[PDB]
Amino acid sequence: KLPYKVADIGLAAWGRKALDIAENEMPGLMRMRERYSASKPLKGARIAGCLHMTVETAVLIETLVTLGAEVQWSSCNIFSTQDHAAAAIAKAGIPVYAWKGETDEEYLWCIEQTLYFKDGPLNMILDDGGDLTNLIHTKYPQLLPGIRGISEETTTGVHNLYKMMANGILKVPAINVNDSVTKSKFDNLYGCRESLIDGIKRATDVMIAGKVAVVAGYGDVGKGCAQALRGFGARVIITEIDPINALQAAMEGYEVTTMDEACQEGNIFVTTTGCIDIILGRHFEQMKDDAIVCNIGHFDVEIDVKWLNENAVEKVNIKPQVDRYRLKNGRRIILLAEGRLVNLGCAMGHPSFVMSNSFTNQVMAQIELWTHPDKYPVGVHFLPKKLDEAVAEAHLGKLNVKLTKLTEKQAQYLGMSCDGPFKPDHYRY
Amino acid sequence: KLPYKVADIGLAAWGRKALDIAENEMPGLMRMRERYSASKPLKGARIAGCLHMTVETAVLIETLVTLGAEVQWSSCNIFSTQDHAAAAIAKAGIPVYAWKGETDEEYLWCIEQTLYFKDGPLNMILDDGGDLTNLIHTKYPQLLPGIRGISEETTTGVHNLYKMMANGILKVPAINVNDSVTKSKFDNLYGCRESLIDGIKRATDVMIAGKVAVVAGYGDVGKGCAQALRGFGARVIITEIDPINALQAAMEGYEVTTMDEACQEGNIFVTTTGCIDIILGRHFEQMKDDAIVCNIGHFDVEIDVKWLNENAVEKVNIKPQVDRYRLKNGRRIILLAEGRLVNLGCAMGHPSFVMSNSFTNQVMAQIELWTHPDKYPVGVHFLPKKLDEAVAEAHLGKLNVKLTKLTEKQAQYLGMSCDGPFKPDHYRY
Amino acid sequence: KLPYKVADIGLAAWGRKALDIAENEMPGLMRMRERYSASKPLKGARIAGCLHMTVETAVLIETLVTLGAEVQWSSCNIFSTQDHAAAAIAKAGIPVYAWKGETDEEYLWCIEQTLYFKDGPLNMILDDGGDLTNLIHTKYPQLLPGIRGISEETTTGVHNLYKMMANGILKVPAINVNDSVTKSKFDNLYGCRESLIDGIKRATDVMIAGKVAVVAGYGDVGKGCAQALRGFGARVIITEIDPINALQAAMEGYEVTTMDEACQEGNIFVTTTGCIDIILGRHFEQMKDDAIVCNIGHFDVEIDVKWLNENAVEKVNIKPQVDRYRLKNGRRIILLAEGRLVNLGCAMGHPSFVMSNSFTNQVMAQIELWTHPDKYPVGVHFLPKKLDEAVAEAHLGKLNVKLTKLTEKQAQYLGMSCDGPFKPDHYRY
Amino acid sequence: KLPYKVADIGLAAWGRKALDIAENEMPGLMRMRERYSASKPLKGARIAGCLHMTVETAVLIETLVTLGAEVQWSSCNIFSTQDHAAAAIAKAGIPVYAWKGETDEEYLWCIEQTLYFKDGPLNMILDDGGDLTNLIHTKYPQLLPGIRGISEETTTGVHNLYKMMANGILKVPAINVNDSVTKSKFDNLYGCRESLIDGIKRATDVMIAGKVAVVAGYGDVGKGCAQALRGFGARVIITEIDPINALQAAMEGYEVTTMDEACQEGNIFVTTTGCIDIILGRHFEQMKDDAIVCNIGHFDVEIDVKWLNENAVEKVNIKPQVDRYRLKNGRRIILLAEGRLVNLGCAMGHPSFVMSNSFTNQVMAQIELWTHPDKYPVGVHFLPKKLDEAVAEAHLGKLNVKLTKLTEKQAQYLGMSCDGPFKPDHYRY
Ligand SMILES: NC(=O)C1=CN([C@@H]2O[C@H](COP(=O)(O)OP(=O)(O)OC[C@H]3O[C@@H](n4cnc5c(N)ncnc54)[C@H](O)[C@@H]3O)[C@@H](O)[C@H]2O)C=CC1
Ligand SMILES: NC(=O)C1=CN([C@@H]2O[C@H](COP(=O)(O)OP(=O)(O)OC[C@H]3O[C@@H](n4cnc5c(N)ncnc54)[C@H](O)[C@@H]3O)[C@@H](O)[C@H]2O)C=CC1
Ligand SMILES: NC(=O)C1=CN([C@@H]2O[C@H](COP(=O)(O)OP(=O)(O)OC[C@H]3O[C@@H](n4cnc5c(N)ncnc54)[C@H](O)[C@@H]3O)[C@@H](O)[C@H]2O)C=CC1
Ligand SMILES: NC(=O)C1=CN([C@@H]2O[C@H](COP(=O)(O)OP(=O)(O)OC[C@H]3O[C@@H](n4cnc5c(N)ncnc54)[C@H](O)[C@@H]3O)[C@@H](O)[C@H]2O)C=CC1
Ligand SMILES: CNCCNC(=O)CN(CC(=O)N(C)N1Cc2ccccc2C1)c1cc(Cl)ccc1Oc1ccc(Cl)cc1
Ligand SMILES: CNCCNC(=O)CN(CC(=O)N(C)N1Cc2ccccc2C1)c1cc(Cl)ccc1Oc1ccc(Cl)cc1
Ligand SMILES: CNCCNC(=O)CN(CC(=O)N(C)N1Cc2ccccc2C1)c1cc(Cl)ccc1Oc1ccc(Cl)cc1
Ligand SMILES: CNCCNC(=O)CN(CC(=O)N(C)N1Cc2ccccc2C1)c1cc(Cl)ccc1Oc1ccc(Cl)cc1
Repeated sequence: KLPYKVADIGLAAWGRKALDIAENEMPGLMRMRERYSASKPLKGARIAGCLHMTVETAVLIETLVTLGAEVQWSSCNIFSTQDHAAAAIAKAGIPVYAWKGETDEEYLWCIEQTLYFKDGPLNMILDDGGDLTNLIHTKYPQLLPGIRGISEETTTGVHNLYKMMANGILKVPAINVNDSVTKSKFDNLYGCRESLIDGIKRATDVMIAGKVAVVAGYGDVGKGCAQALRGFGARVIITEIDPINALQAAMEGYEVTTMDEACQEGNIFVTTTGCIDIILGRHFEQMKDDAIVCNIGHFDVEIDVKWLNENAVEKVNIKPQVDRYRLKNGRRIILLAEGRLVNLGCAMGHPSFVMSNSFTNQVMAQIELWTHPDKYPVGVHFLPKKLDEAVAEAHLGKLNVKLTKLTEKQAQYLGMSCDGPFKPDHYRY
Repeated sequence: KLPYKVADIGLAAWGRKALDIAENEMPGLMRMRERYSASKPLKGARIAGCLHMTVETAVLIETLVTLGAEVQWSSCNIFSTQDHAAAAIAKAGIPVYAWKGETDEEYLWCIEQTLYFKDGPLNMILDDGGDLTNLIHTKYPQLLPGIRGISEETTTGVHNLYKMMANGILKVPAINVNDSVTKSKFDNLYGCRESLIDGIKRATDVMIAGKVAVVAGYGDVGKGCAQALRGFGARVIITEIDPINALQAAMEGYEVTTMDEACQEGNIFVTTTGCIDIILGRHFEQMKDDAIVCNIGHFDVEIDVKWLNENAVEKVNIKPQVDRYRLKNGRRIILLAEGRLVNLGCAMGHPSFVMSNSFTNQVMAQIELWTHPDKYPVGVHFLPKKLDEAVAEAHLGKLNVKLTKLTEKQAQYLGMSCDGPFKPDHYRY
Repeated sequence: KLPYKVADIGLAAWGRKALDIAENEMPGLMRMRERYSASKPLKGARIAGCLHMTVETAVLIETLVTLGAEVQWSSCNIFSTQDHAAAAIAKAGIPVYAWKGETDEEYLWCIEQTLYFKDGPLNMILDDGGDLTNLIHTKYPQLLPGIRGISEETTTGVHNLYKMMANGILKVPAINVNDSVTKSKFDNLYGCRESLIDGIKRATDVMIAGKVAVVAGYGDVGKGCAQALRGFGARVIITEIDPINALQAAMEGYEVTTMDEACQEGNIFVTTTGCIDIILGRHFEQMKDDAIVCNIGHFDVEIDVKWLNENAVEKVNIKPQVDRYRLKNGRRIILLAEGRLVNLGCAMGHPSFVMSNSFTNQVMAQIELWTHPDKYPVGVHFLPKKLDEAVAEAHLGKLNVKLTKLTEKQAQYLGMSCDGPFKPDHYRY
Repeated sequence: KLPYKVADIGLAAWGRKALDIAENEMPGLMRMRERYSASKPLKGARIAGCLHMTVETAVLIETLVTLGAEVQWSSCNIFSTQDHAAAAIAKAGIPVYAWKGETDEEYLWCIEQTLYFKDGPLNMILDDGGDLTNLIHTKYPQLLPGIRGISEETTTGVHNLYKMMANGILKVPAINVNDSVTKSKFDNLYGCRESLIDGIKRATDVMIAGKVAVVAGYGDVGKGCAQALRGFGARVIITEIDPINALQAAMEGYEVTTMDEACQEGNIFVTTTGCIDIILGRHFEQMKDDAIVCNIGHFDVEIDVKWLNENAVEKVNIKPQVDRYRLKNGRRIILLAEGRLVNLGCAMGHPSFVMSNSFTNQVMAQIELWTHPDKYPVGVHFLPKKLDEAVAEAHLGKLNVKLTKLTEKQAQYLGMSCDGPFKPDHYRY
């Protein structure tokens, strides 16, 4: 068996430098190390993880080991791996099987390499997407009884765990950190607020101010995109199907209309609905010349890119992930990342600090399941709020934020603990 | 039995004028009238309501009557009644017992005058605070079996219902709208965002820009206040005990520190915590000369006003609800609304539009319990999300927002009905 | 001759309290006292001032006396006088002739009472509007040769001084502080940014967020109004005739269209053009029901109020300075301050801090002319930039702003003085 | 004589593609072409231009040719040339001598190749920096009499012209567009507001929100930077030596303190002062670990980069224009663009729209001097306001802004022409 398997393990030094720079932007993970490198709460844990092997992820991996756990890793996407990051981890003596440009077979193979450790099979699952979880349940059920828990941080993964639980397939308790506030806020709102303009600029260097940016959807992703754009002097127009979300947009002074109407006025189009058929041929045919069109929501189903390919009389590539289509009416459309996520194809994805919040959630989930099995029956569970609060608290230091502490008299008055949780479950923040 | 009892019935024309103006700012309620006047969904209902007899409440009252319900009213606070509003309601032929400046005996007496209608006792309760709910359960248990449902819009009322239900005292199904998105956002965040500065201005007419505003708490009230203040050019400093809220404030660029520290720097102080002992004497002794101190949170437990009264060298009234205290150190503290709600004592409370969201929620709850009893066993129930969205949709027309409608293909793709609910119960917005 | 002449000199105590509260918001004037109560740079000066006798103005008056000058005063408007402020000044032993509600004759008479002092005629003119300056040049030219200077802070006054100089009528050097940055920025942008929403709220208490506010003009007044409104969640629409100003608005994300178009969409209308015929009958006839219309620009020539009076089928007064007209089409228009300045009729005018900037400019001008006659030939002169900077610097303390100081090496490098001026004359800020 | 000299003429197609895209972002220039191609206002003109041979400049060049002028070009910086842009210009048949990576001898040689045209010497100078202007006056005085005019858009160029004129060296009428509103606002404020964060992101991809950004200087660059940063959720701290600018920052709610103080708190540092010694070693020794330090002001005199090179324990290159220094205290400083302009070394410079305003100003100046020589005696002249407004109007169409036109009654009332100028020379905007 291979001790690891990466593109080029000689990229380790480069990777190490990147990690040392990333560590400063990932205080939540570092705070965990500072608090648990001694008590080692993950001692005895054999964590098989399936998550984009990136620099940020590497910091997550080394955080787990510092907490006393045995860790074997694989990416959860065949292109997400940053080889110098994978090398660094491999070089550190941690079994990592990942590299940019894997084939479906290799991808599957990589996840299988992480199943058995030096002294036995995994006993913990840290997933992102559910692949690792499905592989075990479908192909290696013999290992389920030996697995103490599963932590999942994606919508897909959680949706999948629910179907499994609904079908009596799930055999391991799973903690969903996708819906924790610290995870969702950063992964959806803040993360995208930081990268949208970044992806659009690197792709076109266009001036934002003075332009009409139509943002389909006003959820967390949409909210952050709208906020970012507004911050640059763009007149943001929102489209929405949810009356509640629409009202929120209206209360911020954003015009809320339909795509069918806005397509005639927007200079920049951003989709964040997570729904199909947002921008279509009839919308394209109405757009102003050189209207920039991009998606930051769901994979590539929001924009009808196929229509552009089948109807444009021209298709000129300006630069990677930036294409300029000319339409039969003579107007050109500038499509980014080929209809895929603009912040991935035209930028570097989420900032490290954002990833720190998501991963510090994975760590919390891992510690919670590993040390409190007795508390979790097979099924999908939300991350305890006190743990979600612990994540945010772990990031306050870096922000040099002085958190106030309730006096015993105040806690009694409020009917809560000095250490929380400070909010009821239904609280929306 | 008096057909009603109001200060001076001759204020009806004035009240009627105020309501007419208010209606245009309360589309949610007007939408209900346009959509239900013909079908009379509240036909047969004998609704007893205990809610501040204001102009806004008046519009809610008449909306209930338009929907076919019989109505008898009383204010839920001895000072909250706007006589002209009550006068208009009384002249319209609706039994209303409320006037500004009631006594405790009169207050109780007013609620009692609403329990019995011309042709029988009430069968529906619309409450704000749980007074009416308690009065009946404790003093009129005999009337409980003929009451179909209860709707409550306040935190106190809801908590109360919970204790009741917990102890087996609750005998009528109740719907909590206090926690609905449309109600909470407008009642907490948007509402205060519109009035905070309005109150401070009327009280002092001071220049906001350039001042350091310390806002204790970053919940919805804090968020709304910090936003309002920042919009005016004031540097906002946040204090918080919850790491999640503190992190959110930090993400918006607000310095988050402790009051013990900010008290030496703030020009304006605003408490929105809902907790006691926020601004104490040790903070006062540190404040800059003429610091403006106000509470827009919990009644009067946030600011230690008692300390001021017992430690200041002077307590000079500047104008109603505005007091300038002089301390031993020679500096003066400008206290607003005597440490009570600044937007109530120094302003006109929540804008009509805000109240519309709260009250339209009430109408929804009333219609739900009256038409679908079968769906509500005795207990505290959250307003179904589909109705919360309907409250929001009802306000989109005035804002002239054009909501998008999912196509069957999109709805099927999204796994939701074209008419909602569009979000899961845990969605935080 | 009367030693003074005010409405009720028994309002002095009340006035004194107001001044003591205002003093904290007028650091620039107080800084002058702290720096010149000893050297008394105005010693020998007999300043006749014609400026709205308000609390803020009172602080200006007492600042001049502290600087060693003899001062006699009159308002520059028959309604601007705040009697308790006038009393305080009278009670202090300073000849003040003003009171709210003067007649044209009394108004004229009041200015004449300030011309001769205990030991001779005035020798300095501190004007606001030019009346005092015209009275002397037209009716008392015999006094011109004995007058050493004139300071003017209004557009009208300065425009007038230019005509006088163009016609060889001006006989005294005049310093124009209307165009100083500290004066203009506060008097136009900041001042109106602070009061617009204040005037609109006190008049209607309407919710700003979610509304479309059309702001005619994007100069300093327009800029501040737009900024204020945007800060509340209103979708601001701008109208402009200047391509440069319009472009600025577009760069901030504001839609810029014509009134002819916006009148169909605005909920709130604010005029700041300083031009006639902004909102007309054809605009009114297109407005949404209860559209709020107000002017914060020029006196009362921007809105065609006369049309409303001559064409409305109804005119209902909601409260002072707030009228609701009903049009033949059935829609109602809510007009504020009868077409006049909304921040004057529905609010308390400019905040004290704003007035502090304008007046600290008058003081600077007064000191400059009185002590440096040799530097000013008859004619209109701009306030030296170093003096304009001195005004801003005088307000930094209150703001607890730590201004950096150029090192000798930096000054030489920049080719400027450690003490300024720091900017060339054409610099726009 | 070479018809031109560019890196690789085979990059023309690429350059042509970039220009086509750029044109849509440079309406000002395209407006000139549409409005003047037929009348050829620059007919007979032999224009020699020395301006960064960029894609944006290319559009300016072709605009000049469309207006009937002959053109020969050279870059005004040995590194600013974008070869593909120069290739397109060369292929279009325009003599252009520029390529990235020139030497000092080549640079000089390139400007010389533009002085003589096929049928005679130049008669018009379009300069950016004053190089071309100096070269001719000092090395080619014989060509001076046949040169009708000069247009300069940089501060250095303008100051230079002033010294020249002062010393009697200037022999050709020159128009300064550096101080026009459209040029200055876009070149200083808007330009940097669009690129600052873009540069910081490409260099570090760091999370802006939650960070403390210290911006030294609050001029237009500082204003734009502070705005951009604040829009991203960063708490902005301002340092200033000018009390007026400092007061403006305070009015927008920015804490204004000294670098000596803020150096201990900033996560990001941005210098925009145009002054030397802003960030010194004593500041560095105080900064938080991994503080990002960058200059977007004056070339490289603002940050003491020499101190870093001589005092750091390490100087590790992270990527081009991004260096991580490690200090004796063990902390690291992330320096961008080696202390030079961050938006140039870590971004793509000013957006095309911004450059359009600068270059459209150039066209205006060229047309003015060529068609109205009689109006310009030898000397430095400001671009007439009416033309500055025309530059702005030329960009309103793309923004799809609908400017309002004064009626004769309004114009007569305002005392101005329906076509402007709409503002006096001292108006600051
Ligand atoms: N690019 C990135 O880095 C990230 C992408 N995402 C993805 O973005 C998508 C949305 O994410 P969130 O904002 O968190 O979800 P959300 O549920 O908060 O927001 C989606 C919003 O789009 C609206 N919407 C749906 N169909 C619409 C339509 N047809 N027209 C107009 N509006 C419509 C919904 O009412 C909803 O409010 C998801 O697919 C999510 O997985 C999430 C985080 C980051
Ligand atoms: N004035 C008005 O018109 C309104 C007043 N309220 C009242 O305002 C209060 C708070 O309401 P929301 O903002 O909705 O609640 P919330 O729970 O959203 O906000 C309260 C926040 O204060 C923070 N906090 C508590 N103790 C603190 C302390 N000692 N120091 C610093 N921060 C502290 C908490 O972490 C919490 O995030 C309640 O009492 C509520 O009933 C609510 C709506 C309107
Ligand atoms: N209410 C108050 O407390 C104050 C009132 N003002 C008054 O407000 C007015 C304007 O003041 P500023 O903003 O300082 O002047 P400004 O000259 O900076 O602004 C006027 C703007 O209105 C635009 N404009 C003119 N006619 C227009 C039209 N017909 N349609 C659309 N836009 C048009 C102009 O292009 C100009 O940019 C003046 O009359 C001034 O005296 C000034 C300060 C305070
Ligand atoms: N990076 C780019 O793309 C651009 C760079 N610039 C350059 O940026 C610099 C400044 O330009 P602007 O903002 O237009 O000038 P400005 O004069 O408007 O701003 C400079 C400001 O820095 C302040 N300042 C000077 N020394 C200071 C010190 N020692 N400490 C704190 N503050 C100090 C001044 O009071 C002044 O307000 C110039 O060198 C200019 O040429 C201009 C446009 C674009
Ligand atoms: C270099 N820093 C990389 C940080 N990113 C990661 O570690 C893993 N991430 C997360 C991420 O950055 N984003 C933007 N996600 C959040 C999300 C939620 C829901 C649906 C889609 C997405 C996309 C991630 C996710 C996906 Cl689908 C694909 C690649 C990913 O990693 C990289 C790797 C290299 C680069 Cl140059 C950029 C990104
Ligand atoms: C004149 N417009 C009146 C609109 N207001 C109403 O109808 C009833 N309201 C609601 C309200 O305006 N606010 C600000 N609430 C929301 C809230 C939630 C939780 C705790 C405290 C509060 C205070 C309300 C509530 C309370 Cl406790 C006391 C009085 C009230 O009415 C008035 C009546 C007259 C005037 Cl001049 C102003 C207000
Ligand atoms: C109570 N604080 C009063 C502060 N105000 C003053 O001292 C004198 N001011 C200045 C002022 O507040 N504004 C808003 N100006 C600026 C301006 C510039 C150009 C054209 C019109 C205006 C109106 C002023 C000007 C005019 Cl025209 C009429 C009255 C004035 O005083 C008062 C007096 C009482 C009250 Cl309750 C409010 C205001
Ligand atoms: C690719 N887009 C290029 C647009 N830029 C240009 O055309 C010429 N510009 C202007 C510019 O973009 N900026 C940011 N200036 C404005 C300014 C004013 C005062 C002092 C310094 C500066 C820097 C410009 C100026 C200078 Cl000093 C050096 C290079 C320049 O061009 C490029 C060329 C290639 C690239 Cl990849 C980026 C920029």
